[PDB]
Amino acid sequence: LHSEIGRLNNQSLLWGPYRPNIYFGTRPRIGKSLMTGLMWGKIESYTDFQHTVRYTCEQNEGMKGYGWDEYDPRRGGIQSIHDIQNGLDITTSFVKIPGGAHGGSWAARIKGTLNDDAPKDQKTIVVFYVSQEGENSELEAVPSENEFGYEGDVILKGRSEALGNYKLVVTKGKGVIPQSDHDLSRLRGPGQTVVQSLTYPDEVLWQAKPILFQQLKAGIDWLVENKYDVADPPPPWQVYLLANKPGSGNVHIVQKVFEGDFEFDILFSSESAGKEVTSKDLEREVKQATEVFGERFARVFDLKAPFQGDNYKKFGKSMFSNLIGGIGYFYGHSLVDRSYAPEYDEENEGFWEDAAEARARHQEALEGPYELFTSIPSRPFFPRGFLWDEGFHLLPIADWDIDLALEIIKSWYNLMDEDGWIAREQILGAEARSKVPKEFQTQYPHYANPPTLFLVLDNFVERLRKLDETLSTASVDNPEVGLEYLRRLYPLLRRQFDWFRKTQAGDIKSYDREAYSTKEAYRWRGRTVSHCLTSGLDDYPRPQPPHPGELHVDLMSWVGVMVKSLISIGSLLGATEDVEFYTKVLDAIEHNLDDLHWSEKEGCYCDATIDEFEEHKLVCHKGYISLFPFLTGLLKPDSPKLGKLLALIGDESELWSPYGLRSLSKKDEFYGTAENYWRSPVWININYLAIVQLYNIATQDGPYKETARDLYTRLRKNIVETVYRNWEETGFAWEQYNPETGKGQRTQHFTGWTSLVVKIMSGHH
Ligand SMILES: Cc1cc(NCc2ccc(CN3C[C@H](O)[C@@H](O)[C@H](O)[C@H]3CO)cc2)cc(-c2cccnn2)c1
Ligand SMILES: Cc1cc(NCc2ccc(CN3C[C@H](O)[C@@H](O)[C@H](O)[C@H]3CO)cc2)cc(-c2cccnn2)c1
Repeated sequence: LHSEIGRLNNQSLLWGPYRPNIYFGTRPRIGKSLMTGLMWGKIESYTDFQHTVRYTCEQNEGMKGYGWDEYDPRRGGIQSIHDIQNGLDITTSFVKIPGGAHGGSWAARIKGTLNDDAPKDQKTIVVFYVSQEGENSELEAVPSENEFGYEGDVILKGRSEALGNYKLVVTKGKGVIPQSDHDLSRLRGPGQTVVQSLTYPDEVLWQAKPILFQQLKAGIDWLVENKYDVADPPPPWQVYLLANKPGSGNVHIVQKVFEGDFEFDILFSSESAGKEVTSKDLEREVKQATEVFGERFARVFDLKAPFQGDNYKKFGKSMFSNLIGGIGYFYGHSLVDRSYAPEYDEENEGFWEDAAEARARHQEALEGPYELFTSIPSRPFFPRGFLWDEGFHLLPIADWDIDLALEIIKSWYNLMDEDGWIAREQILGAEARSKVPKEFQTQYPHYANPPTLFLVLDNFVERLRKLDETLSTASVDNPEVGLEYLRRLYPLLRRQFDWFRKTQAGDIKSYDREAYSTKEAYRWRGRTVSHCLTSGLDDYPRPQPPHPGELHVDLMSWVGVMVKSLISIGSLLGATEDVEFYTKVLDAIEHNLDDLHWSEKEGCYCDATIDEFEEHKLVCHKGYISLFPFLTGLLKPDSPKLGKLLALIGDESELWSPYGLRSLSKKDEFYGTAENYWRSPVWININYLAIVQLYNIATQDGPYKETARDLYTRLRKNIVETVYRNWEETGFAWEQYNPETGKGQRTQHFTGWTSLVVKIMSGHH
């Protein structure tokens, strides 16, 4: 029954618009297979189309906004694109139709509506780009009846081992097709749909814009050779219309020119299924997906007071659909330094300089290939897997579809090497690499990231202990299934645990350091003078200078999260020897969090260094770091330490802004200094942990119950309303929010852990 749920999930999720780095495209969860992408741009001149054409996601003055209005990766969804430069409102509707042995069928409708500011006679070029990778696979455009291109539909017939036989149809569509009266129309036709069928080496098929432009430039070179010149030029849209040459190859370019509004369908028909997919099929499945998406949202994300209203419901659907809509499939090599240079052990003073010397040897090499199925922080800016981000992204996804979330956890944990290391940043394949400078690509096997994926496992464990509809919840509704999932992953969880304790260990025994445990102390590897990137709080102030004697209260707290998960999953698997080891490790962390990290003088937790005089010194910087034992659920509800953190959290002069908790206190010497990334702004991910723990205390007999209930109520309201106001004003989820103005700032389309707001609104933790 585990391998049967497996096959039905594999097949449910195979197809999707799993190219979030582009406005619209499709690929299956297979490295070397069939991919599609959409391009469009207005053409007003002989030189503008190269600047107007759209393919990879960006965010600038020329784009008002874009995102999924609805999405469920089992069924499909609807994307809205609002393009100022090209004067177009586009809708891309994608739908999956189960059937056959090959992951089923799909269809997509592309609809462009010129906005009021667009010239009514605007010429828009639309390209549907189709590529297929693999040694023993075939794809052929069926030639038209007409000389110069297609009056009707374009049919591609293809085959591969992975997909079997399939047809991909690009329909004629609705919309005026411009007609040239020029001489050139005798050789190129007056204007029609055209297809170029080409071949390139498999590994460059993803370079769709260069490949298209090489064919367009070749068309213009032919105009010059053949005496079409400035005395009497063809209209621009005809100069940029490829010569029809359908055939067989691994790249097929389908080009249309429309005057005014346009629409066309893409119909992918898996031959192993019954009858082929039609446009009437597309419209019915799109209608049904919407109904289902609507019914599930109302049950899964029942927004409670004061966000019961319809305005908060549209907001919630946008933040949720953009988060789950960001899901990509990535395949390729990553760039890893496998030297394990001894400079990486960082056991000297001034270690950052040594590690820089080791990096400057550039022993990093490509390895893999790897695959990853994951949601992402931002389509235009960070369209790839970030390890601790994915913990946050999967909390609302798991509500929607626990089986989906477990697939993504499996996918991430299938990347873990023999030592227990998953790279914090998954840049898979030359396409993923195109977006990232060489210097920033290299992953380092000593660099950790918070194990936030354990929090998703914690939520799945609570659910377990207490056919698209069915598949979504098969891993909870069938307890034998849930347990086998945990049985297979458990070894990898323990491996990661051991790897933290071997590679991210702090030094007690070597200094004047008294503490209940000689063992429990942690220090993030990878820290520079001004940064600690591996903690995830890039520029949060840490001991100066950095020092092999540093201890990091956030890292110890994360190891705490890990043991508590290992306890529950070990218990469930009767792993008695382990459950007794973890229990003794948890007890030592509880004691050592107090002994190495509690400041009675300051009333909070603090990181620690070693002095110019070789003794333990607390370095206190009041902010997120200071709260970490509380954020991570480690403190008993009667703890006086908790009571002092509740005071700091509520204190307007320190962390409490009208807009949420400040990353750093207004009192800290480093508030609003340097790049000011985690040195004052409000971050939704850390506020969400705060909101969850205030609720935990608020729904329990104890001395702080009422203080917690008040802070929970107000913080939930502040965070939700701040993100809601910015969404209403700008259309965007943002990375971070300004505690002075409430403005969203830095990275837009940040869905992204900012989408946690859906879960905050729905409460009932
Ligand atoms: C082309 C290029 C690449 C890179 N890569 C580095 C990078 C990657 C991702 C983030 C976002 N984010 C930061 C959070 O603190 C992390 O906790 C979080 O996990 C990650 C992921 O959501 C921040 C920096 C940065 C810039 C850039 C632009 C402007 C200024 N400085 N840098 C440009
Ligand atoms: C004031 C402000 C704005 C924003 N906007 C988000 C952002 C993200 C990354 C880029 C870079 N960009 C990314 C593209 O993926 C590339 O294709 C492109 O080549 C490069 C160009 O070098 C540009 C904007 C981010 C920060 C910030 C602050 C601290 C840390 N991280 N980010 C601050």
